[PDB]
Amino acid sequence: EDVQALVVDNGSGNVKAGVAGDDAPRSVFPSIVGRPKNPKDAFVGDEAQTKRGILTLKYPIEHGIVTNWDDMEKIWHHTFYNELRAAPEEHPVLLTEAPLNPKGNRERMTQIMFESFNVPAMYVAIQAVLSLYSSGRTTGIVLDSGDGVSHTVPIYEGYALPHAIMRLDLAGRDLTEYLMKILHERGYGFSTSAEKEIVRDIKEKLCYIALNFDEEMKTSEQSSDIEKSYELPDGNIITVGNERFRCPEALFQPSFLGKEAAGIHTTTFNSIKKCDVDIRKDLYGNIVLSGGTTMYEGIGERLTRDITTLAPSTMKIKVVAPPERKYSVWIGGSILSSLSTFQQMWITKEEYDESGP
Amino acid sequence: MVVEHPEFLKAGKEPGLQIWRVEKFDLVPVPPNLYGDFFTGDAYVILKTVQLRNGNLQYDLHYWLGNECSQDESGAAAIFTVQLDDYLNGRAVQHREVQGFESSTFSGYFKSGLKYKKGGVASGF
Ligand SMILES: Nc1ncnc2c1ncn2[C@@H]1O[C@H](COP(=O)(O)OP(=O)(O)OP(=O)(O)O)[C@@H](O)[C@H]1O
Ligand SMILES: [Ca+2]
Ligand SMILES: [Ca+2]
Ligand SMILES: [Ca+2]
Repeated sequence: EDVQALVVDNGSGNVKAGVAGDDAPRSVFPSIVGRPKNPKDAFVGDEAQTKRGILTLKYPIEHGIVTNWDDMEKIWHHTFYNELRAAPEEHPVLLTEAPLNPKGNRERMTQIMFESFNVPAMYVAIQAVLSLYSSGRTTGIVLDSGDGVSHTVPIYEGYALPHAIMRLDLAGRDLTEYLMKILHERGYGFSTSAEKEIVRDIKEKLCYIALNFDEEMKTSEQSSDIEKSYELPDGNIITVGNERFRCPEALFQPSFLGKEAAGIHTTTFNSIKKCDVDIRKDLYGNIVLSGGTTMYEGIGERLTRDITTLAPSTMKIKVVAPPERKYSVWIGGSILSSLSTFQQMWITKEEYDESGP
Repeated sequence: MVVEHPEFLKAGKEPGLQIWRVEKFDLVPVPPNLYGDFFTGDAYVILKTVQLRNGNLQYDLHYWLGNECSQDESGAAAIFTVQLDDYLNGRAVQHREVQGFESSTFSGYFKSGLKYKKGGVASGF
C-alpha cells in the first residue's frame, strides 16, 4: 500500500525520469539506442554516444511518437534499472505521451508496461496538459517545443481540445542543424554526429530571439558587439555573430529551413481560432511555454508582439515563460502522481490482464 | 471510475461556501473561523454553491494562489479543481484567482473582506 510512483517523460531527444514528489527529474539522458555495426545486444543514452564508432545509433521516438518499439523497450529498461535502480514491477508508473498520440500507440506502450515490465499500475498523461498544471492553470494554450516536435495545445477546464491541437515538425534539432549550416559562412564544417552535439551546446549557450528580426540585422551590422565566444572541447574558441539570433528566427520563419510550415506565432494563433469564440480570451491570456526550445532569451517578448499583431485588438495577450519550463512536463507528472487522488486514476495490471487484454 | 476524495463527498451538497487548503499534496478543510484570511505562502480551492430558482445548484470553483506558494501547491490546486469539477459532473465553472488581483465575485464571498497574512504550510516539494 505504501508506494511511490515513478515518473517517466519520453522525448524525441531526451528521457526525463525520477520519483513522484521530486521537484525536478534526477535522470535525464539522450533517447538513443546503439547496436553493433557488426558484432550487449544494445547500449543506451550517454554510453551509446561514447561507442558511436562501433554502434549504429537510432532514435526510437520521432517527432514525439514512439516508432521503434524494440529500441524503446531498451530505453525503458535502462530507465528503470540503470538510472533509477527501481523494480518496475513494484511501482506505479506515470508515463507521458504526445498530443494526438494514436490510441494504437498508447495501447502498445500499455501492453509493454504491463506484460514486459509487469508494472502493477500505470497512468498515461498528455505532455502539454502536465505542463499547464505545473504552471498552476486549468485553462490556457501550451506551446511545447522540444527536440523533435512542437505542439500548440488548447486546454479548457483541465482537458485538451483535440480538434484545435497543432503539430509542427520544427523544433530544436532543426535549429541545431540550421546553426551547423550557417556556420559555414565563417568556415566551419560541422557535420558528424559528435559535432552536432557540440553545435547543440553552442546554440543553447549563445543564441537568443530578436524582438524585431529586421531591426536586429541592422543593429548587429553596425559593430562587432554581436560577436560572442564559446570554448570548444579542444580548447579552441569559436566566435558567433548574427547567427546567434538568425538560428532561432527559423521558429518564426520556417522558410529559413526550406519548410513551407507556418511559424510558431501563426500556429499558436491558428490553434486558438479553432476554439469557440467564447473561450478564446482565456487562451490568449494564458499562452504557456514548455520545453527546451522555448528556453531562448527574448522568446516571450517576441511571441507577445507577434501574436498581438495577429489577434483581434480586443484580446489581452499574455505569454507565460515559467523559469522551470524546460522540464515542466515531468514536474507536472511529479505533482499529479503525488496527489492523494492518484491511486484512483490509474489502471491496475489485474484490470488490464482481465480486459483482457 | 469517477475519482473521489472524502472531501469530494462533502462538496456542493448545500448552498454555502467551502474552502480547502492544499497541504502536502492533499486537500484539507480550512477551519471556518479562519475563512477569508489567506496565507500568502499557500494555495487554496474554494467552492461557492448557490441555490437556483429552478431548484438546482450552481457551482463556482476558484483556486487561489498566494504570491509565495510553492509549485506543488499551485499545481495541486489546479488539478484538485479539475477533479472536483469532474466529480460535480463538469457543472462547475472554474476560476483562477491570484493574490491581489482577484475577481470581484470572489472578493464578494467574504463579507468582512478578503485578507492576506504571512506564513503558510510547508511545501510538499
Ligand atoms: N537553454 C536552451 N536554449 C535553447 N534550446 C535549448 C535550451 N535547452 C535545451 N534546448 C533544446 O531543447 C531540446 C530538448 O528539449 P526537450 O527535452 O523539451 O525535448 P524532448 O522532450 O526530448 O523532445 P520532443 O518534445 O520534441 O519530443 C534540444 O533541441 C535542446 O538543444
Ligand atoms: Ca517533450
Ligand atoms: Ca505553502
Ligand atoms: Ca466545468
